[PDB]
Amino acid sequence: SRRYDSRTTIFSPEGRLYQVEYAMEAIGHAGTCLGILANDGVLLAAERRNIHKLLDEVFFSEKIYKLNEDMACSVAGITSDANVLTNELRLIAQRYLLQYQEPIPCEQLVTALCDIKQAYTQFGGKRPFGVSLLYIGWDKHYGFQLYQSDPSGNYGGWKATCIGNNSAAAVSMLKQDYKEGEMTLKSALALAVKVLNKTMDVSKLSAEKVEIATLTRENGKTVIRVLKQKEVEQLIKKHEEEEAKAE
Amino acid sequence: TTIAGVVYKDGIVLGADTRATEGMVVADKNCSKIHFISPNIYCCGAGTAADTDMTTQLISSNLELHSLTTGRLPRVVTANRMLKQMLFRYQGYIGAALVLGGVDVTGPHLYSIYPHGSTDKLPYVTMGSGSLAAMAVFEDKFRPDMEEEEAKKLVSEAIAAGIFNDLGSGSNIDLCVISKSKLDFLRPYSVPNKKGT
Amino acid sequence: RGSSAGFDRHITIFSPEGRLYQVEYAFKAINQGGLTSVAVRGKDCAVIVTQKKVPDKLLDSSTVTHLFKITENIGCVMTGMTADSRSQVQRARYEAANWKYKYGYEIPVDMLCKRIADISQVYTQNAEMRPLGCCMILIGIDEEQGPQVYKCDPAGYYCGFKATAAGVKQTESTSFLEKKVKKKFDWTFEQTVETAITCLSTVLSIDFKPSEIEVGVVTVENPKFRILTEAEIDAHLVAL
Amino acid sequence: DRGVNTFSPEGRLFQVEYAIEGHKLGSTAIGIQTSEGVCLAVEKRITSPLMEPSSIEKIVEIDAHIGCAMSGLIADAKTLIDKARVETQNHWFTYNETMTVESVTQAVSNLALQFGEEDADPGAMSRPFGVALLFGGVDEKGPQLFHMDPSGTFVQCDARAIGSASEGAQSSLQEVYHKSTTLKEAIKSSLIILKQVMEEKLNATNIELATVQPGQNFHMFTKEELEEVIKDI
Amino acid sequence: SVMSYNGGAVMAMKGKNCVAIAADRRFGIQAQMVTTDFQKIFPMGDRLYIGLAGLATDVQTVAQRLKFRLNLYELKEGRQIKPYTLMSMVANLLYEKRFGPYYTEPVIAGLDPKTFKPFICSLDLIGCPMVTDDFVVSGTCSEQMYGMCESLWEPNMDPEHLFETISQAMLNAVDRDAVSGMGVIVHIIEKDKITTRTLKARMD
Amino acid sequence: SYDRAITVFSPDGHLFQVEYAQEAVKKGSTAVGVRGRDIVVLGVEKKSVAKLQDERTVRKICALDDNVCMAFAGLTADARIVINRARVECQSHRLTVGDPVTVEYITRYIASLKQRYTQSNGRRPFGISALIVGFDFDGTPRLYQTDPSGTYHAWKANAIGRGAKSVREFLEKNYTDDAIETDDLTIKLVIKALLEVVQSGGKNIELAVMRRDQPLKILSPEEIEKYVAEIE
Amino acid sequence: MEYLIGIQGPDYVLVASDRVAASNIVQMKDDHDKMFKMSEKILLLCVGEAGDTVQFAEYIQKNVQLYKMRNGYELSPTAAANFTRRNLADCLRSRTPYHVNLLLAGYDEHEGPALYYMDYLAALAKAPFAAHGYGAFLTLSILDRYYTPTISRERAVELLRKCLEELQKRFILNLPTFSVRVIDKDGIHNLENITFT
Amino acid sequence: RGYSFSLTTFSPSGKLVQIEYALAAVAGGAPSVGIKAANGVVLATEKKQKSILYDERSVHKVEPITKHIGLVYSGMGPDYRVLVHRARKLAQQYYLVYQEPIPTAQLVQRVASVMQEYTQSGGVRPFGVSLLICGWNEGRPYLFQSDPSGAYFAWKATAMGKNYVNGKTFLEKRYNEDLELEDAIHTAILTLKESFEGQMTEDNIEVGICNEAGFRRLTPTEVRDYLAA
Repeated sequence: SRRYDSRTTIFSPEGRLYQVEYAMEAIGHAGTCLGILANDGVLLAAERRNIHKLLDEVFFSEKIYKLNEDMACSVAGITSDANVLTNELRLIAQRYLLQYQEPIPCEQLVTALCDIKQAYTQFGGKRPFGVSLLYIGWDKHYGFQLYQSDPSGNYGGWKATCIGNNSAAAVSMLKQDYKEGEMTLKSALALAVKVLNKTMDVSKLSAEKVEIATLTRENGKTVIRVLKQKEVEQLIKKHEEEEAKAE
Repeated sequence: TTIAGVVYKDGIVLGADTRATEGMVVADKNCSKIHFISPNIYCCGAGTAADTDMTTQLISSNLELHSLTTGRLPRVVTANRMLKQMLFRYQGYIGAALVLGGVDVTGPHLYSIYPHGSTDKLPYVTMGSGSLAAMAVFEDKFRPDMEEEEAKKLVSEAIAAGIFNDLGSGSNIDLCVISKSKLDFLRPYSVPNKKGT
Repeated sequence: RGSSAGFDRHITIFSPEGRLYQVEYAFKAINQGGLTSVAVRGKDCAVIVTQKKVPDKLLDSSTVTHLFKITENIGCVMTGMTADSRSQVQRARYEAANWKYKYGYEIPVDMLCKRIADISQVYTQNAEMRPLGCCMILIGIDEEQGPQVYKCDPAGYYCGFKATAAGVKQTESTSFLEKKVKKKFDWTFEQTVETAITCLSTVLSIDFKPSEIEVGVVTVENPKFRILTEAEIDAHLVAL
Repeated sequence: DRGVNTFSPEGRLFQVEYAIEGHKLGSTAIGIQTSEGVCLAVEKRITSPLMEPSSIEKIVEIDAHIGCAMSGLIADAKTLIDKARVETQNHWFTYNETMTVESVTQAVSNLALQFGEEDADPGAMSRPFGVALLFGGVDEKGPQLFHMDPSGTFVQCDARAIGSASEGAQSSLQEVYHKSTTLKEAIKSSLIILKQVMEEKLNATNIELATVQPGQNFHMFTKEELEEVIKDI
Repeated sequence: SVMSYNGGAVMAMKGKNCVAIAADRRFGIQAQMVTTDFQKIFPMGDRLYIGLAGLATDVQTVAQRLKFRLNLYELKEGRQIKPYTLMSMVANLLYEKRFGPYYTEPVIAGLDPKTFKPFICSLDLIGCPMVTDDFVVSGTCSEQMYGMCESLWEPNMDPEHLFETISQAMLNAVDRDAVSGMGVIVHIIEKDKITTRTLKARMD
Repeated sequence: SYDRAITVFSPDGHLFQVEYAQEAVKKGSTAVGVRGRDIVVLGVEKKSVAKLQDERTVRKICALDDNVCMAFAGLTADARIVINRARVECQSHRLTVGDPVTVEYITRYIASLKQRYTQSNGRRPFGISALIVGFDFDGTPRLYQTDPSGTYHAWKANAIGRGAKSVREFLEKNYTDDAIETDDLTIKLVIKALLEVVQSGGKNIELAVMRRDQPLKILSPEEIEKYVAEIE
Repeated sequence: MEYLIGIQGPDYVLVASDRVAASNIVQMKDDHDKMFKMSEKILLLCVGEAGDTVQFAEYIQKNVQLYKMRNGYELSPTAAANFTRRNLADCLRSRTPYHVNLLLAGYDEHEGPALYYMDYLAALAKAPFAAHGYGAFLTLSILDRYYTPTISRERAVELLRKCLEELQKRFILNLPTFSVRVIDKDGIHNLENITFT
Repeated sequence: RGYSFSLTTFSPSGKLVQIEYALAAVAGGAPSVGIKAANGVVLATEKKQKSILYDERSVHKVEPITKHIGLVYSGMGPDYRVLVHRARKLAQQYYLVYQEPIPTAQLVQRVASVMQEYTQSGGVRPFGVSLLICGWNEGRPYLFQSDPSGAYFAWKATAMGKNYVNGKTFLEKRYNEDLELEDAIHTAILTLKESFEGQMTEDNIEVGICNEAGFRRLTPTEVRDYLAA
């Protein structure tokens, strides 16, 4: 019936799309996620949102979701939609491999997903997914990459981005400490830790409020490895030391 | 293959041999032909072994669902009805022949099921390629209201007669005894043949 | 008390309290007919009694019945909207026949009740249709347990009872039956018809004539669902 | 609020009543029927001198003996033009003869009003069209000129004008026309009225003109002949 | 016959905490050889291989669909598959086409991921799984390798003696088949090693 | 299935959904294109480059075929869908008729799609405007322009987006057969036509040229940088 | 029958084919093209039933061109061979299966030359030389005798000439002319034709 | 034939108030409690009948799904029944394909996918129920929880229904990681006892356990002994 319809897919008197404008503000309040590209690999570093003592850490991660032998992602927004999107990405990668007998490139994966995100804004009467993604990967043609999608369905390659909460100030401080071409993985980790330390309202990090993954090429093979609590603690100690020494 | 079941005083006894062939050559020497359907219902199979496996697995899944949904023991009549309805729906193209048997709240039952979907309830029955050899022994020695040990003796002798007179059977004898309380499975029950030293 | 926001009182969507107002209105629709039923189960018998108030004397009252037969050993009594109840009785008959056709034996009372209840739960969720405004009560003999008495409702809730009562006077007609399950197993013998008639009369003050009720019966001695004659009803009434 | 199909207290079909108002915002066209053929003429209404004028096609050819001139939503008119072409070719294929202007106007008018939003078709229209048409041609009875509306009502005319200045264009066409014209005086007067009512200056690149006559095919005027005619006037 | 149109021969044997699988290399059409490096054994897991024989197009298709499904499974669950689970999945895949089936007979050989207990099995064209404890064969010289394995097999063998036996069986089996040969490759799946070898055979 | 009339008429015969789509396309970054003697050129403005992107992934100038290219304004997510459908159409035409498409053929295809999304049930209109250029087998350059309504024209030179209201007045007065004689003349014309709308100063512009040879060549930042100095 | 051949060298993939287009006892054409270029470095050769060849080959070519136009780089020979096998196998059990025998030659910026064989059942191989047709039986043993893994292009054309001469002497069909071209680093290069006037 | 438009939409602040309202519905059910011990899990509910007329034996709140999984709920019973039926079907399909019993995590993922589908389709409302799943596979006990939106977690001790805040506030203190299953039952019962407003009885509550041998709900004769202490 027409009385109960909410008209999710129409234009506004100024050319806007209100449901997408509201899903973006939904994504505005999620947990902070950040990525950084370097000479020898990429890295993700999210923030743990559920810190209750009575929880269980059975999973190898909370917001990583290895998608393929060469890629991985991270989400912000609604977990329920995130699960659907992750299943779809895995299916797309396997269909590509079945047709060509080679792994898929990262831009083709991101494109095939953003088409699905866009088809939810033009017809159907449904509502759109309230999820933003970051991707990392490695392929034959361009090597280490790092992308980002949004609810509307448009993406873009970056070198150091950030979504979630306080991502504005995160990117603002990222612009002044990133130097193109000279960054190694260790300086990347240092900058990531020192950005996460500020853009989180808490007094100081805890090595369990964070979650860190990297990506490298070793012996003609891609390795995607989530860092461990002790490693993270050591990194935090290193950050604590040098910062303290300066002043 | 030779399968044979009997109805004694307080339950059922089924049996089979353990040789699978492919043409004229022995493929397996321990092929198992007595399948689980429910904690009180079992089944034997002859014919296209892939069809037997598929059909019995599907029926076992359906019966587990039905029992979970009602909350009580399932029934041999329900299993028989499901099987025959499927087999008739497929017009004989699924080539399985079955010796379903169990014990429910009503007592011991024993059915025969054929590839086209026709059924028949009986007190004893045989199937396979040595079915005539086992049926001769059954006709010659079956007595109503028998006891457990003699039922086991009779069914093992029928299976042995099928094994020694049929080129497509041999190598071992399984037995499965179902009563109102127990559920006894005897996989290496008899070993009439031993390889030369 | 419970605020509203949007289309809450027009379709089956959650209120700011999670209340589903459009389902609280079918309960009020139940009280529109103006009748009352009472079912009591005994040690070897289940009994149904139903008010029979015809408006005036031009109707052929041999057709105004609230008692129905589902299978040979299952009987039912409706309360609420008449055409709704007819559609529900047709659905129950079809379910009961399909069960026998599929599985080879006769459907139990609780299985039939659960089927009707999940059929109604769907009307509680989709927005294009409305819930049926009627209640249902079932009786029968289970070969394993014995007598059974079950009741559904427009929300999809299908508990089981020792002695029920549905209709306009539900609260007090159950407050009466509350006092009598204290001892003697609520007179667990074939004369629970006395208890049913007494409970129906206590809060209505009618002292019914030999033809303003209907009664139905199943027994362990004869399992089929029988509808007692006027003379039989009169004898019980006369004894009272 | 309402649906697309909804009568009014006068039984008027709101959406059709609006699609009709969508025509008083187009550029004027004019057709005229003679005993020697028909002529069509339409203003081009150039916007800025950077737009190519040879890219405004408002007078198309349906077949070797029928032409059409439109006004309204030029984006909408194209499906109608395509379907008319296809129908004429089907008629040739099946009966080995040419269709008739009456039959083409009638078949095109049957697409109007075929809209709705429930149990209509797999892919169906959601609103009425917003184009008025003008057919011309010759057949086994002679030159004919028809007119079509978004409501689906088609008439037969001898001098019709559609557009945003028609209430003023017909007030002159009714005085100019007579049953004893020749196509040449027809062309002259059809140009004089255009010049009368337009906002710009009637020169040889902001107008269009075509003619069908019993002898020849559908033929469009050239920037040579057109210029000569304008200068001659 | 259709399953005798490209030839082929696969074989698996079980030892004491070790498995072994072997195949031939010839790829040809009815009576003419084309290449001699055809792959018929696929690494489904860390210590879990599958060998396919029959029509070569269906060998390739079934291998590719199986890799599809196994990748999806190991991404969704979070661990590696077991030999028993893989056999059921392959049987389901083959039975989905009960009418109009693939012409291929697979063979599985692996090690239990936590007890390191061997496993061998073979399936028929329609998906009938038979698990054994000594050896399985499949191909055009099935009877020849039956005759070889029954005589040469022993229980509780070392990897060395297992390799010797499976190689000595495959050689003499394919030396009497017209549409098999051109060399043999042998994989030895131990607990912490996977040794591969190529034997010298006849090329006629 | 969703079957509702999203875009419908209004009093005074307006289509509010199409008018809103155009109000949206009036907010993109400016694009400019001209038609040369033996060359065709386009040019798009970059609002901000953000010092951290990879420009290889945010290009607003694609290539539909060997001889056709386009550039848009509006919504990138809709532009991508339109572009891929146009690519599939070019391949189908090549397959069936054994000849590369004309520019007007692909312009008609795109405009037909855009119009179909204004009269179907359960859809909103596209929110982009395109400029299509290229060469044909004759050797004649073309330049067209579509609208969210499905109407298209052919132009000497045009500008879409914001600031086009002044870019058009500038280009109208300055376009003449003299600034057309050579490629390094027309390119400076386009550059100074874009610069007075770019209020940032310098080059925040992408510029692609397409000649009868070495198709869809894209000028490097350094090369485009040289021309700016020459103008001053 | 039509003729096809391919020879892979250190950095070249020399191929060849014939030019006859017979219909019946007559010859309809004399210079027919059995090579379909699909990319700047990929060639596709076809034989078999009329209609099937061209219908099948043009479909592959349009899909390869579309891939390039979408993604900004070209397919590799391996990807093209696998795409071809897939599309050919998916039609095998459908309502209309093709009857084409193929040969894919290529060259890539990492792995070098590549030569793929594919019969009409969609089984894909990789070889240092191959051939389709009835003349394959006669020319497969000259290549066996004289091929070398490090052969140069000067000698490769020599060997191909020897094969074609053997065909001229010993075949019962009349095949007078053959196309010859090479795919090296610099794309495809048409070469001199070989005629036996 | 059915509506095709969504009934859950975004608000000017990015909220989904239909899901928030389904959660407000869940916050008004009956208390539930789960506690994972070193060798098993425990589910304990409040099965309080309205009056003495109701036959208690007929309806249960603690149900099995397979031979090793069982669950309880809080919220709406008619919705709980639909979820139970679809979970049983999901487990049977998995066993049909793999000839293996499904793991608890895969079960929870599929159930939460269904619950999520009911937040974005046309013409439906979300479920008004949260679940508490139990299981044991590969020598380890599991305990998950599913929300009306489709988001699932993993806990060591949780609490639903009315007075869940104080429930988990009390649950945090006592919980030990070395706790045996028999001594965990006391804490589960005690937690329920804090907010009961009445007198405990063998028919006021339901209790299910899961260890190495499978899932089963305790019988009133055993609940009696456990309540004696």
